[PDB]
Amino acid sequence: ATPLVLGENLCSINGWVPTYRGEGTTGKIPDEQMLTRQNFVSCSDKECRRFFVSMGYGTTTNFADLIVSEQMNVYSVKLGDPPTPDKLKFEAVGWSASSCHDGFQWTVLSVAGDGFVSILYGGIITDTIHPTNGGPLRTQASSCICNDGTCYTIIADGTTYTASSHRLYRLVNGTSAGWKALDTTGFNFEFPTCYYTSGKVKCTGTNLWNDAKRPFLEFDQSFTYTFKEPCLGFLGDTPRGIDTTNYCDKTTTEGEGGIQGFMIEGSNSWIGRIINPGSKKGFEIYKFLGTLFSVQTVGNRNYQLLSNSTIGRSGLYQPAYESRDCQELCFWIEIAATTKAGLSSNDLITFCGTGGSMPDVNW
Amino acid sequence: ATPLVLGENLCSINGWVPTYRGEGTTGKIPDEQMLTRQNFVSCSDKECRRFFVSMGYGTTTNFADLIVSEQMNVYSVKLGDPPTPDKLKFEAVGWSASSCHDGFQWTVLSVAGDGFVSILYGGIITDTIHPTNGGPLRTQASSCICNDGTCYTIIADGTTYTASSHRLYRLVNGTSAGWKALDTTGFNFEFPTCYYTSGKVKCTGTNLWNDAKRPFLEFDQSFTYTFKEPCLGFLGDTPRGIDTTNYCDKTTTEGEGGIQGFMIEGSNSWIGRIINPGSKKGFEIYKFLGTLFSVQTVGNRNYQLLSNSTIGRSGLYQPAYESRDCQELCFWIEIAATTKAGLSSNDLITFCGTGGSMPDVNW
Amino acid sequence: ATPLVLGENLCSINGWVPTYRGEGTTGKIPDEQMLTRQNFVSCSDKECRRFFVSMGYGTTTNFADLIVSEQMNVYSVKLGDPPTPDKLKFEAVGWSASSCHDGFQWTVLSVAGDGFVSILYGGIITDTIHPTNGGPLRTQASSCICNDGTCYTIIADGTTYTASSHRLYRLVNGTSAGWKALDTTGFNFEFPTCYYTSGKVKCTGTNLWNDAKRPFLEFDQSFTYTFKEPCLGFLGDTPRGIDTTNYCDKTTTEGEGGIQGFMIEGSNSWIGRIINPGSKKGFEIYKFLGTLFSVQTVGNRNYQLLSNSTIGRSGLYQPAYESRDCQELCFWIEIAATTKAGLSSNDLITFCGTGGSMPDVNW
Amino acid sequence: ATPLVLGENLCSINGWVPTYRGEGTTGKIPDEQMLTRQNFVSCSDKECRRFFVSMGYGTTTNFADLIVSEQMNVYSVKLGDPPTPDKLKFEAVGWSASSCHDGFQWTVLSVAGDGFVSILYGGIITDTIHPTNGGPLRTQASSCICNDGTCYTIIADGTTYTASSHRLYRLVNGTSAGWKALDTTGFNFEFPTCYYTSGKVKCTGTNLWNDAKRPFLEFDQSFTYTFKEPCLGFLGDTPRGIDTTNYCDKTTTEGEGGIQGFMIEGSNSWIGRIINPGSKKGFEIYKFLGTLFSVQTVGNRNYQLLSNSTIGRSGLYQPAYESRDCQELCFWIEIAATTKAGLSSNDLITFCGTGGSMPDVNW
Ligand SMILES: *[C@@H]1O[C@H](CO)[C@@H](O)[C@H](O)[C@H]1NC(C)=O
Ligand SMILES: *[C@@H]1O[C@H](CO)[C@@H](O)[C@H](O)[C@H]1NC(C)=O
Ligand SMILES: *[C@@H]1O[C@H](CO)[C@@H](O)[C@H](O)[C@H]1NC(C)=O
Ligand SMILES: *[C@@H]1O[C@H](CO)[C@@H](O)[C@H](O)[C@H]1NC(C)=O
Ligand SMILES: [Ca+2]
Ligand SMILES: [Ca+2]
Ligand SMILES: [Ca+2]
Ligand SMILES: [Ca+2]
Ligand SMILES: [Ca+2]
Repeated sequence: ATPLVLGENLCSINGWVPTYRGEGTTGKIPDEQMLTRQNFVSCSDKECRRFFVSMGYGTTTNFADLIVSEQMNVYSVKLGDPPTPDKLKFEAVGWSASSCHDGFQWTVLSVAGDGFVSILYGGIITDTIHPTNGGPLRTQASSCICNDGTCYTIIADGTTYTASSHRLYRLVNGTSAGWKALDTTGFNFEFPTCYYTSGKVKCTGTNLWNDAKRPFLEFDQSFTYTFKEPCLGFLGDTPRGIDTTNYCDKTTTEGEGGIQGFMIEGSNSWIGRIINPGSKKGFEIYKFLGTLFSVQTVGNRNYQLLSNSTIGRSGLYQPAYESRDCQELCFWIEIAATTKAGLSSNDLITFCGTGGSMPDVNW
Repeated sequence: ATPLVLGENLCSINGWVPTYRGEGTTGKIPDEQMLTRQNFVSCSDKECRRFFVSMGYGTTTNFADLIVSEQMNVYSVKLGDPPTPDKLKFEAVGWSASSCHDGFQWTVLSVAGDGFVSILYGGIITDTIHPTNGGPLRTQASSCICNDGTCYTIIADGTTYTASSHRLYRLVNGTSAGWKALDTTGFNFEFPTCYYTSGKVKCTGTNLWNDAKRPFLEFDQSFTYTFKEPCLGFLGDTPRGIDTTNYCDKTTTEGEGGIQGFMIEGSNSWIGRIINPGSKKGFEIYKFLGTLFSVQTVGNRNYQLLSNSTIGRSGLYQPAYESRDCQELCFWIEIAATTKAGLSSNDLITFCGTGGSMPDVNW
Repeated sequence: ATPLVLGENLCSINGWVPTYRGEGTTGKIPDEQMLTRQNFVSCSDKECRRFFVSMGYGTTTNFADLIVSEQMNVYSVKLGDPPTPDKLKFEAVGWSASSCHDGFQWTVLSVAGDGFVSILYGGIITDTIHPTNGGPLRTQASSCICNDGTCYTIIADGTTYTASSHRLYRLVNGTSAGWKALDTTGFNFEFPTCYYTSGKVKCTGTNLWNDAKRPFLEFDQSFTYTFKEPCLGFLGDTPRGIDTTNYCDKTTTEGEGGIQGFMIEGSNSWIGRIINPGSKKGFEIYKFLGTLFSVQTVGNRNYQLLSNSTIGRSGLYQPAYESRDCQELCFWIEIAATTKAGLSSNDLITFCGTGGSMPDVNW
Repeated sequence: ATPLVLGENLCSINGWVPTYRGEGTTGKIPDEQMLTRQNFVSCSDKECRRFFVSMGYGTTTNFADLIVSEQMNVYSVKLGDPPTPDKLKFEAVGWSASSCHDGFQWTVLSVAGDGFVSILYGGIITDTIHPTNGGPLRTQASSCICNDGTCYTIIADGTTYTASSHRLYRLVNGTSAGWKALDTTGFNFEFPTCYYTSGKVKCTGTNLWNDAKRPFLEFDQSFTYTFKEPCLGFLGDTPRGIDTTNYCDKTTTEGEGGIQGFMIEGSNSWIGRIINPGSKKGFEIYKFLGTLFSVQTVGNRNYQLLSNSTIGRSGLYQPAYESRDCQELCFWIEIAATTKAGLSSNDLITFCGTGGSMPDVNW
């Protein structure tokens, strides 16, 4: 085994094709399946896995019950496999999780009991992190980023989003190798969703407090970091008011509330978003020439990927292969499902970028 | 791993013995199984796999619904395994698929969304192919042929069969390495089912337009190709009128409509067909001394392999082993099933050729 | 991998302990399980497998139907695993089967269609055997014996048991390496169940014609063979009349009918049998000092292994390990079950010999 | 493979974090799962397994039936997997079991039929042990201890607890390599639960006769052994009266009855116990500076791990890895469950020690 190394240069992306689609994205879910929530995807050098948080089996769960965070566990499955009892791999106990593969073992961060974080490397507990700022900690709920055997993840603390604190942790073989406070003051940065290019990790957060755009974060291996705010009238977050003119300030109108989502910075740049913030129906992703951080930059192409489906969280992931100089970039989108008889499991659909332009398709 | 090399010389075939039979070919299907359609078989050097297109699970599907191509996904399973959720391997999104293993990875061609073709090599998307002549593209719906690390497949374009266009593609490690237009004019050539011998690939198509016989195609690595029409009163296609005298022309009577099926050219030659084109009941295969392309050649032995079973598509496949100088040849046949309560999944039965003659048997 | 070599010297056996017990031997069988018949056990150097013939799934099968040999298929499972759809390994098509592992692949003999035998080595069809003496052939329905990379099995031919013919086949890497006709005249020898010791294979047959004792057969690698008849008033077969005095003739009273069962020849010798031939209840095994072929020899110890259970076929098998100079010997016994709602699947219990004496136990 | 070697020095334990939790510990159990009893955990160098004794499947079992020891079988599963039919591994026939992995194979001791003990090494029967003192034998119902390729286990004999006898057995590659009678007179010592440190094995028994504290046992490779009685007013057993002053005698009040549980002796020492002996609700573990065997020693910290759950047996186990000089120590607790419709399966929750102090949590 060899430390996971990611490609320094990103693939040109001009289009998107689905690489995976759960069976609940179209039909109903069999009752025997585990009910999932907080799905995401994270890849090893061998394969891509779908992590999630269990709500219990659909058959042993009655509708009248609301189920509760303390009862929740973190499971894994191979992306492409359905969450049947036999496919499930128990990962840890918790109601929130993030994970990444360094090239040796899986590192998994879970939030449990009190609201602290267990860190487990290859299934065994190597470290715990405790809340200072009070109230429960919170993980990215997205793949963390490993490069050269050290992994980077962002952890949130605090009673409310008005009062949140965020630390950027560095992990090695499952133990914390230090961290840095991120200066958040005046705004809020939750559920960051991240990728790596050109020696820097680039994360799209979610502002649940005072913002209908998405804060953006750049940092490198030495923890020198800057927050950037996108200067485009295309509002990523949900809910949100209305599209605006471009400006490098933050859009405070309907800024409160939010759901996890991404933006991609590159040669081409992308913003994905929920189409109808009322009904939560549809998902669109939208292309831009040059940076998201210039007020100068121009909308080009809008792909309405999903129309008929109730959408929620979305996030990025990078699969790792020899491939070539090119680093592939993919993203997932969680979708409302229902069990054969009621119940609100979610399922996944994933897209990968192609260099080619693509035709208009509703999946 | 070593590039898949097929035997230059074909095994003498004088009979057929079944090597596999789905549980739906006899009893009813358990509701928890995935409903399948467009089944075929393709072999690696390690094993044979059964590909198919999902209609959803039988328990989560209600009868009153008709299901639709856009919801459909291409799965794989090991031949001999039943399509339980735990056995399935997600392969791609699409409503039509063909595949073949080059000795390294599986190549899979799927048709999805707009009606274009994704090509995926070892599960990742390496290439796409888009329709020029308009309307959806169409795959062999049969194993494609790999020899020496390059794979050959045939792709159909066009709004209607009167107007169809066919390209013969060449693929390497999942990217297209060029193609050639096949001259189809005056006829139509769908769902080719192919094998390899004596330095040539030989494919039996299905003419859905103006023919009750089956077009036949020979081509080699340099894409020099010729279409041949069989000169025998034994009508392959379905439906069809009646058996005729031998002639090297095409039988236009009841030539319209059709279903996928094969012919074998060799020392001994074979034509398989559905017995009762009205009821679609029964499958017979029929031996001939010498070519199918001489008007001279004589019927010899008729094997009625299936009598009690409702039949549909049929196709060839070559398993690959060291074995000997001899290249084994097998074929599958798709059979109507039903779930434990209604629903029309299909199952497979497969036959392999033996050198020996065989007694009369209804399987 | 190395050619399977069996121990020349047999373990001293003075008692029996169960090593495995199906869940149907106690409670009822879950409807989703495959219904089995003609269960037996055969071991590789890696593991022991349970072979059987399917009657279909218990949920998809209705009671009013009687199911038929032509619909039957041969499955394998790992001994200790239940025949769930996910555990099943399709082995061949047929209603009767025998198998043995040579140290490289599994050899399986199946009887199908016309009533001929397919021979498959490692899942592929290497050879077929056809009936001369008319009517369907018949396999041991018990593990065949492999030693030093050649395998030995016994095949029956003939319209009725009055008129049976038996050949002793030799197989290598799945092809027949010849056979010998066994001189059966005047009696009948079905379902032989065999083991290997002291350079000789020793088979206990079942006489369905004119005998309430069990024919016994000795042969070696060169196919020199003798039939012996046990000279003991303990009647192995079922049904049977009554226990007799000892004589080296054959007991013709109630000699007709029969069911597969064994005898063990050694320092100690064993005869196992169904206790109550009327109700088919119970199974006892019974120890003897010295040979079964001397009228001199004395009953010693009677173990009543099963009392409450409806019994049927029983057979031997030798597991292979390094262990020591000692060759272990075990046997299985097939037991009537019922599905959660009617239906007559069978399950297995197996016993292995220990050197120690054992207490009286009803399992 | 290499003989399993355990760490001489124990990890400092100042807190406990759950590493696994069964789905029945929170929700209801799906009916298709096997009903379990006598759960425990034992680890190999590869993985930890969960052993248990089957009551049959939840779907095929009706409530009105009480099920009986003779029908019971010993299964295994990988810790973290659910006891679905497809996950189960058949281990032996019996109603009571203990197991441990020496570094080569699993050794499993089972009690069946008459009440004797089968010993199976790597799934094959290597030895049996019979009762002298009459009445059924009994196993630890807990992981036995392997170190350097020899394994140690404790076996109970006798009609009643007033009259019990206990031998300490030594096993190698599955055969008994001798034993020693433990001097129990005047008390009783059942279901010992054990770990290894500092060249000694340390076991916490349960006195079902005359004691509300828990006997404690120290022995080494040469079988030199001493019984110690803990000198602390914290009563381990259940039921029990009331907490007392500290003294080195045994607490006779409500001494009768009992259930399996543990104590840890170390730098820090621990007693775990059921919180409310009436209702059997809740589990607390309690920390002590220095030995449990001095009247001098002081309660320090009480962790209430479980509050809302009905508790039963609890036991230790040591997972084995390279880790470091530190030998990890974990324990499991069995918890009442219920199937989707009635029935009293049990599930597991396991805790591992951390060096760090931990916050108060109700899991
Ligand atoms: C982490 O483990 C890798 C192999 O897993 C090893 O090469 C490296 O030295 C380890 N790093 C630390 C900080 O222990
Ligand atoms: C195709 O793949 C094989 C490895 O499977 C490799 O050695 C060869 O370089 C590849 N050729 C091309 C054109 O990609
Ligand atoms: C059979 O295969 C073995 C290896 O399994 C080989 O060594 C031997 O030469 C083979 N013989 C025949 C006749 O196929
Ligand atoms: C136990 O097993 C190992 C091989 O795995 C062997 O070398 C060792 O000698 C055995 N010990 C005994 C007492 O048989
Ligand atoms: Ca917002
Ligand atoms: Ca036609
Ligand atoms: Ca399963
Ligand atoms: Ca008889
Ligand atoms: Ca007590």
